[PDB]
Amino acid sequence: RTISKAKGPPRIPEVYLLPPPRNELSKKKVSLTCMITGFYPADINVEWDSSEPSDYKNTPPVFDTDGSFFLYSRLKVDTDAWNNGESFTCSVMHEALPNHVIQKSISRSPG
Amino acid sequence: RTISKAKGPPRIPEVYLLPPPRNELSKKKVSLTCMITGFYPADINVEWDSSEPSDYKNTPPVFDTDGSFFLYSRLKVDTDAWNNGESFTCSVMHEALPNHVIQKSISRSPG
Repeated sequence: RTISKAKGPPRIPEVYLLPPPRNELSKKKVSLTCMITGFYPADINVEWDSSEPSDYKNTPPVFDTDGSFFLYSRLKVDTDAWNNGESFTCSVMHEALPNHVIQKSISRSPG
Repeated sequence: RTISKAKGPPRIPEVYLLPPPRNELSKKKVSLTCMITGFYPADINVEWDSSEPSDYKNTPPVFDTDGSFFLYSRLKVDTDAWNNGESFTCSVMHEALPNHVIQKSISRSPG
């Protein structure tokens, strides 16, 4: 269970952030993500933290023209229990040829 | 082809933004989204603008425990052709019971 490739499994070298911006709420609906994308071959996995509270679920490959691949994964807590509750992290390991990366944080928020 | 429901198709009333934050690049990989979520029944659609340049593709239902439903859709141009090129918009219409919404913009970016 292995191959090599085409257009390109292995090369498109980057990591992402999308933190609680300019958007007016009360504790309850708005959440954010981690994005890792333009990469074949057909498999890579995403974990965030290692533990899961309520909502950490994966946004499935979306591959773009040239796009070679697109992954997006998200996290929420729910609202009014942010600061210390999970001051938070995202991890990626995409085998097909190993790259194990970590990038973390947040700034702003529900305020 | 119609029903009513359960936990709740129709109620979870909000819209989203996630604009080019605190993340250092050169023109080429990092893009953002529109998020509309906690809503049954089994169908709603997303268009952004009405025209499509390169990459506007839909991130598929992800439904959370309570989650009643989650949709995410994205847009890119590619890089170094932002300002006027597409100063940009997101639209939602989710039938099952009609709600037609529009919210738009961006601020920061690749800088």
